[PDB]
Amino acid sequence: FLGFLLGVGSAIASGVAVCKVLHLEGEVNKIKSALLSTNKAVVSLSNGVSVLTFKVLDLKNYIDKQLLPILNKQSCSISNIETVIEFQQKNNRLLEITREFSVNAGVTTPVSTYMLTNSELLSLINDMPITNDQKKLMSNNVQIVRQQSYSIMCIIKEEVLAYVVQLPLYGVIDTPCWKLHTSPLCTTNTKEGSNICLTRTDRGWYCDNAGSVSFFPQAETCKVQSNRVFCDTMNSLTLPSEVNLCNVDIFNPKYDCKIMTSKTDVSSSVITSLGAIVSCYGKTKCTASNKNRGIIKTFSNGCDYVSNKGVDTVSVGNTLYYVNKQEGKSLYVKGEPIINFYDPLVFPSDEFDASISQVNEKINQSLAFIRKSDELLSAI
Amino acid sequence: FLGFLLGVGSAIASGVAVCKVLHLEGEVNKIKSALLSTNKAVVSLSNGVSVLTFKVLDLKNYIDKQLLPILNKQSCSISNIETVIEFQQKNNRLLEITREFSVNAGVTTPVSTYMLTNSELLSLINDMPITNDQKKLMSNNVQIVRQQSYSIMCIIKEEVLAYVVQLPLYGVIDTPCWKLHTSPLCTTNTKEGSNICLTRTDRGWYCDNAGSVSFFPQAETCKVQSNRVFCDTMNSLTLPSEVNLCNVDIFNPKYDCKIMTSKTDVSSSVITSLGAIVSCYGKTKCTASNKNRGIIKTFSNGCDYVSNKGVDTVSVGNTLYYVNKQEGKSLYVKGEPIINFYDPLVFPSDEFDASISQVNEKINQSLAFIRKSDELLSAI
Amino acid sequence: FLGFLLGVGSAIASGVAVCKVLHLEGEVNKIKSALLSTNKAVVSLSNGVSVLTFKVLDLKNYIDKQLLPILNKQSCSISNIETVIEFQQKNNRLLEITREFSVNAGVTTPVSTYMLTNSELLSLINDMPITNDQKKLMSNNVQIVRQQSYSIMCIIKEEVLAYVVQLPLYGVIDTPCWKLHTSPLCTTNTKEGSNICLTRTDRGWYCDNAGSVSFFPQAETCKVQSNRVFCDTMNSLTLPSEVNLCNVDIFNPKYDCKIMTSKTDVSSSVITSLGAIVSCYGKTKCTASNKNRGIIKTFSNGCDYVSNKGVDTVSVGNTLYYVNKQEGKSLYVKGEPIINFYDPLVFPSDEFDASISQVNEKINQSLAFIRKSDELLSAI
Amino acid sequence: QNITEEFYQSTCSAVSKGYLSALRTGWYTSVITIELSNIKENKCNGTDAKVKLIKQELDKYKNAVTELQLLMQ
Amino acid sequence: QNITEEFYQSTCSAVSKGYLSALRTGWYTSVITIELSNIKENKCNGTDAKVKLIKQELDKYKNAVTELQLLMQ
Amino acid sequence: QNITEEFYQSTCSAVSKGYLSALRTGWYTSVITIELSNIKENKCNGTDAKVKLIKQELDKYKNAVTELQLLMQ
Repeated sequence: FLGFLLGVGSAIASGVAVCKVLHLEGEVNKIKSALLSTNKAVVSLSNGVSVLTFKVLDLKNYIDKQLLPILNKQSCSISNIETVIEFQQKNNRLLEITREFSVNAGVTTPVSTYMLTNSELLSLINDMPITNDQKKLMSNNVQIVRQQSYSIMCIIKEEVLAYVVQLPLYGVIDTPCWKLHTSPLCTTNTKEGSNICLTRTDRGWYCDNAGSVSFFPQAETCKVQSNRVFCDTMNSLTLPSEVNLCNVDIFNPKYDCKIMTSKTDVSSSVITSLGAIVSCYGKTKCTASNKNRGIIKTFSNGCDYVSNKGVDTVSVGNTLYYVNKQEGKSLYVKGEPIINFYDPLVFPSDEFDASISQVNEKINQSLAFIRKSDELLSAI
Repeated sequence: FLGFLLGVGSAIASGVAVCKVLHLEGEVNKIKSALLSTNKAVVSLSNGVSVLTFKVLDLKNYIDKQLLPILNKQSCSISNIETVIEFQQKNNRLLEITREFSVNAGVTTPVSTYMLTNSELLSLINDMPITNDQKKLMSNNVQIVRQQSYSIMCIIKEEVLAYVVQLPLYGVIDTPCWKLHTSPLCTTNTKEGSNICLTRTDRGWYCDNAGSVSFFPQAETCKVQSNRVFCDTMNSLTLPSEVNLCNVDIFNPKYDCKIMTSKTDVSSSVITSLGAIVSCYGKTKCTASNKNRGIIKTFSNGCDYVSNKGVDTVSVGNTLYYVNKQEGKSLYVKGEPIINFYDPLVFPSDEFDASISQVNEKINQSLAFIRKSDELLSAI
Repeated sequence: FLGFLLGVGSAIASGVAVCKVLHLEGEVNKIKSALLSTNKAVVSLSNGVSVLTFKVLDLKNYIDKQLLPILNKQSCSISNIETVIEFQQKNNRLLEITREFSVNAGVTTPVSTYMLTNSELLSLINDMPITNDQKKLMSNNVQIVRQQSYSIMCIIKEEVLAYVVQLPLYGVIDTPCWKLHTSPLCTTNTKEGSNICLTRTDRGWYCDNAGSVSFFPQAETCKVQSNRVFCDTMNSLTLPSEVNLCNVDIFNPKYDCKIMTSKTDVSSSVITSLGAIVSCYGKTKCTASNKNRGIIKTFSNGCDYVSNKGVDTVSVGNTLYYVNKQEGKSLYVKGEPIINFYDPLVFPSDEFDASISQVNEKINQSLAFIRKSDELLSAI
Repeated sequence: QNITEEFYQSTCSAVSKGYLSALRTGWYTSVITIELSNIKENKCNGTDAKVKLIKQELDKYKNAVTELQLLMQ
Repeated sequence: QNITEEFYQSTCSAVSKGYLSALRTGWYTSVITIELSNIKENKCNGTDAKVKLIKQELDKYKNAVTELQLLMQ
Repeated sequence: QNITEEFYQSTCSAVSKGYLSALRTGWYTSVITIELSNIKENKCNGTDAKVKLIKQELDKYKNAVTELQLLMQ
């Protein structure tokens, strides 16, 4: 819900910064000269930046050993063995790199095996100035590393083809993470249109980071490995530790919990990590069922929950939801729905970016200017 | 507009549930043992789930007939005929499946021909426990079926490579569907900033489903085949049949029609199935033209419509819109724009999630506390 | 922010219109007959539309010179030279076109080299009825042209495979463009929750177009070539020239500047073209640093800015932002933050689609009904 | 096919009728298996032709298995 | 190129000037045709070389036509 | 792994605990180079085999360099 509160960065600003330096007159020469025999060289550029240069494919030295001896002398002549094959496999990589840069206009994501092989990728991870815990994290999740990587095409100055591979740096590892799932909470009273709703906007991924909490409003930006959550700090907000207090106590004085108010009492379901939240309102048929034995629970009007233990599917109206079968322990924390504490006669029914105290302030302002005006006319 | 009201499911929860079972110690053996000679076997797993197992590519039995007789004895020796080709075409499928799972981190969508061939796909459709009408629908629209499908990589336990293909189940077929197109309706009076707007938020796809109506707020989630609408129930809301009454009568007592109010009188166009809705406001040049003869109609300030008959293009300001050339019959239903019925002096100008009665209630509350306070000061 | 105000078109309406005509009984014949020897022919269809037809790959005439002489007579016999290769390269294009149309259900974007080669693409640009400036723009940015292009599969009537390539028409070229970057502006006073925010919603790309200004609310829809901005008019609004006055004077009488009000004083950063906007609020650690020497500036509470000159990175909380290293000249225009001019006691705290005058009108309405009611009770 | 449309001047809206449903209500899961062969690193000093093409494809096979194994669990 | 920028302290906003337009205003449609050959299922018992590579490519050709025909209309 | 969950009836919300972080905080840039050869348009009238396959791959090489050069700067 709160994705609009995020800032706006430039994902490839670091990569393009290296490309812009490589465009200089003598910068291309320094790269080519250092990689004379060695395939890995840390070239220090004219501006002062230290970059690890890699020579992945040598087509020039391969052509120089199959063009110069061949061409000679009067006319081209025949080739022996499986040596020619070596050219088909080497050229294929270049063709695939070209196809990728052509369709993606010089910037590709994820980074393919043709752009950087597993052997070349694992070599860079080992040569990176990072901790042993980070190295093992990247080595075991190469596909995620590739997904969070960028490849920017810089120069085609002759006799060399250069492109910058922007690799992720995981500065935060093994810190506790938690996902917050929220669904609308409405009153159940029978007359249609007389009902008031409340929804916690603060849903998404939350991770403990340097005395603070990194909040990811768009849970789609994060990737779950069944235990490890792969996120990008670019799509996050830095919130104080007190944000977690909202789960145990929404009316806490330490942190002002974010809410959304409406009158739209529409039925829906939020599929959680270990179950399903069911928001049943109106004439909707909300049900929980086991595939082997059919319907096992029929939900009444309001907001309820079912664990993934014994429940395979959840049906809300004409929508069938398959529940996540991840093994874990669920707990139903019983408590009076807050929406019952608010008077519908004096309630802010159209708030998109509000909080638990902002609503109280809006009610206090309404309640006072209702009673004071009532006592004013009472003296007639 | 109303996509935020939707619930949140787990698209691959059903597929991963099958993957998690296959990870068990004796589960891999049951799969391999049942597919001894047969390429199709309904294997019942340890938990109790009945799944149709398919042996699409046999590389082991192919290698066992070109490695064991070959290798022997002293050293490897030569191969005859086009038989080797058979290996190049068989291995190519595996390489493509690997490339797909590598870039997409084990979960691919749409399902490619390498992942599941047309012959294998059509075989599954015929073996599926579904109606003959559903079978013909899938067989004639394989590309859409593939687009609505998922392929999840589960295990690489030795001597077998297993992956779950999540295929769509079309439980609702041949029921009437309709698309609602809405555009802002503002007052036309001359002074800038004095104008009030009204827009129906309820736009999107609507389909008759089990005594109710399945509403798709994001029309992008649906695919049109020029007659058949391919939708996903996950991206829908279950609304009562009375929702269609809003089109013929917005002030109907049966259903409370959803609206959005603003003061932003910005010009735009909504390209419909058989024409174009034109919302012309301010100093904008809104026009309808036939490519062969130029400008055929100049729109005046307000909300108007043009049929696809004789109109190829619609221009709103600096934006040129090509009108859909689908053959059909259009009808202009004449009626006084509602926005004229509301008094701009007492009108809720900033509502995002409101309704036709919520606005009336907001006006009634304003109008009463204006007249009662006026009569209070009138007795001075 | 203002992307919801945009209209809704049909991107492939022009392409499908040509496909629908080609489905006619004698329309396929006219195409095939005109391309008897020539590979380029402007075929005028039955309805009256003039379309440039291209014969890119001739597989029929190639098969007719390697099937008919071969097959004869008793049985198939052997092939000489590299001629067979010619078939492998020709058939590969068809297989790639098929793979593309299969996964993308007949509509592909971007247009690949297999769908239309660089030689074929540059030929169409030269034959297009457009200016020499437009021709050079397309020829130098083929990858962007391909990205803004569509390929729609129409017919497979026998002996020919026809598909429409929808190419962009750049009617507006070399006109001045500017990108507006906005970030929240909140009060800095110490007590938490007592602070009020203001944000300009009008952010995005702005380009001078035919006496008006084309506004692109979603800056993602535009592509920057380091000097040239590639945009699509479909994702734009036609605003008067006076919109730029908001940058120099927000309270200008000519144009009513669009704003958003809240109480959410959350810290974030907006990475601009030549620097970074930093919105620092609360207990957040906002800093600007040079990679070589570390921390160079520590931001105080409020809204500040840093130039890309000497600043490589910007850190807001747990989020690190790499600043764009594009060479240019920045200017800090000193001025009192407007938010200080508003009284927090009487301020609209929940506005999503408001303006600078709408807020003033809301304050004037509040301020008057506060003072008049105060004087009413003062006569007790 | 009989696609029809109605525009409403009073509400600035249009309804396009005459369409047929095909909504995805559920899912159909099926295990798709490919039988692989674990091969020893043995060699031959051949050959003039054919086997050199077969070894390249066998090395591509090993590379495909390596990437699939790298995908973890 | 002369890209310039101005930050406004009063409104917490920045304007990046010095850019040139290239807006897509319309479209250019062109019919792209590929001439295909309908072939009979005839066979030969050959061959040592070349024709076996040509038949595989001819079977790949038929598979491509089948998928394109499956795309309906 | 020890994934746990708590549902709150009072607020219609659920918290899934027991997860571990792996947040991308920064970037690691590395220049990846491929050494290319500029070749003259020379020809041979051969050959029975092999060189005809090598020239096709050399023409595909030139086409790849052309597309990369077309990408401008």
